[PDB]
Amino acid sequence: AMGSMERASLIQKAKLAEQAERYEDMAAFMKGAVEKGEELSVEERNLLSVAYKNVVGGQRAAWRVLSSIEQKSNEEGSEEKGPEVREYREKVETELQGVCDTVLGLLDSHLIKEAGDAESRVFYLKMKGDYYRYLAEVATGDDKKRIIDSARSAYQEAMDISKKEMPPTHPIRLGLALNFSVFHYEIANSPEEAISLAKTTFDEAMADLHTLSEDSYKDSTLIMQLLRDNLTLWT
Amino acid sequence: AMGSMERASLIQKAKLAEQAERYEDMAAFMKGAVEKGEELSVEERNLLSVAYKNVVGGQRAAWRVLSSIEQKSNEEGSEEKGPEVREYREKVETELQGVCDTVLGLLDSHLIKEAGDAESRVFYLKMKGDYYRYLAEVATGDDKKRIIDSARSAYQEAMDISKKEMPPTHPIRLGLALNFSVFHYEIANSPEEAISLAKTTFDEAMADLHTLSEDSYKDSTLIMQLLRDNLTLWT
Amino acid sequence: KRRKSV
Amino acid sequence: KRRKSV
Ligand SMILES: COC[C@@]1(O)CC[C@@H]2/C1=C\[C@@]1(C)CCC(C(C)C)=C1[C@@H](O)[C@H](O)[C@@H]2C
Ligand SMILES: COC[C@@]1(O)CC[C@@H]2/C1=C\[C@@]1(C)CCC(C(C)C)=C1[C@@H](O)[C@H](O)[C@@H]2C
Ligand SMILES: [Mg+2]
Ligand SMILES: [Mg+2]
Ligand SMILES: [Mg+2]
Ligand SMILES: [Mg+2]
Repeated sequence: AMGSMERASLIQKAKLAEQAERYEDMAAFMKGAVEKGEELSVEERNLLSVAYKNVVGGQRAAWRVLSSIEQKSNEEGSEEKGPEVREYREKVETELQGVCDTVLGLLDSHLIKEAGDAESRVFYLKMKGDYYRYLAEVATGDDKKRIIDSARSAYQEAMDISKKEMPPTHPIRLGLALNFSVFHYEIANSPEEAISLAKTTFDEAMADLHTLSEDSYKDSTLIMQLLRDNLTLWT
Repeated sequence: AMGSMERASLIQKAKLAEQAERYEDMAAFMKGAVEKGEELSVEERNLLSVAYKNVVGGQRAAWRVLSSIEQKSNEEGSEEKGPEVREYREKVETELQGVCDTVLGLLDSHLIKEAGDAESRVFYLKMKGDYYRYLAEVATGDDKKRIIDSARSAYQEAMDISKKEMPPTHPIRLGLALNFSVFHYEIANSPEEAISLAKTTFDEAMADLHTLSEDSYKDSTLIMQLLRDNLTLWT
Repeated sequence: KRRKSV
Repeated sequence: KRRKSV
């Protein structure tokens, strides 16, 4: 598929697609690079995450627009407009699930198993939690609890390694905690745990800022501000 | 393709895709509606134009980013980075050309030939000029002059009908003139003609505003302001 | 204001 | 400021 292009060319192209805001192309170039079978560097894992986060973020935003329409069509006094809204929300939903499944497949074949350093292992497990969480945002049936639990288990393993192996200010640790806190708040119906996790994470990071260079400080304070934005919204 | 979906369902879905900012889906739904073979209403022609204008506007903006990179890679003192930038600009270029060709095909099979009213005929010919103009923005070879002349001929036929059959304030007439003026300025190397056309169009519209209702006035003054923005940029 | 994720 | 088209 991208099988005949050199890994470095795929990487170069993914960077060009990002510059061009062509995130679907970016994701396909990164998928091809992962499929070459070599581990990803830090910068390459970032590219992979950015590409898919943008693709799925477009699909999730569209799904929410369509979901909200579909719900309004189901309220008392609404005209029957036929199956179209449901069908089209399903179409977008199916495409979004396919993207989640593609990323989860890349993580399982074979990113996670070959990731030995904390920074790589936690990064990929956070991705695993994030894409199960996007599956949970749309899940409505028999498997919903198991999808939620898959997101939980992945975030939890990433939390456990990050706590042991990374400083409290590490951006990956902070972003992981931010997302696991969102998972608690809006997926697992645990707003208390979400608040507690965002607070503890923010405070432990504040206390370690003194160890950092100016650039590291800026990196960490940026995600800390996201934790604060959520705490402000939720309290 | 969209062959098994009802025309009204395609139209309903195109409107939902627009709300969801899913312009590729919107365009495919509108293509399916055109392919049902019935003429389009005013609102439906608008949907068709919006869908493709957005799709191609994304591809054109990406092509310009990639073109500018490719040109910088070809300046004195630039490191050879290999074929990737050119290949990827070509890939985006080819996709953009395919979209232009799809729209031009819909216009030729059989929108233009069945469009008898001025408002429909001028609308579709303006689209024909616009999509040949997007082809001309990327054309570099043997056919470039003929592509430019195809854009010119389509805009010219639309100008001639619009002058005879539509008031000077009609939004379609104003938008046609705006785009044909852009064609003159940046495709045909005729900035004088571009300026003259934008000025004359603006002035003739100003003089007819008095005939309009408040809503029509707002509609016409909006595109007139686009003519003015170009005149300000170019003079 | 939508909650933040990263 | 890019020229306008519609
Ligand atoms: C899998 O989790 C990926 C991520 O959410 C964990 C935290 C953050 C991640 C993504 C991204 C590549 C995109 C947004 C940022 C920013 C905060 C600019 C970065 C990096 O620059 C950070 O160093 C860091 C890796
Ligand atoms: C083929 O040419 C299509 C077009 O450029 C000619 C002028 C304008 C067109 C497109 C679009 C559907 C999108 C932008 C506007 C706006 C100005 C809102 C409209 C309509 O609302 C106008 O009534 C009108 C048909
Ligand atoms: Mg009713
Ligand atoms: Mg390893
Ligand atoms: Mg050099
Ligand atoms: Mg007819």
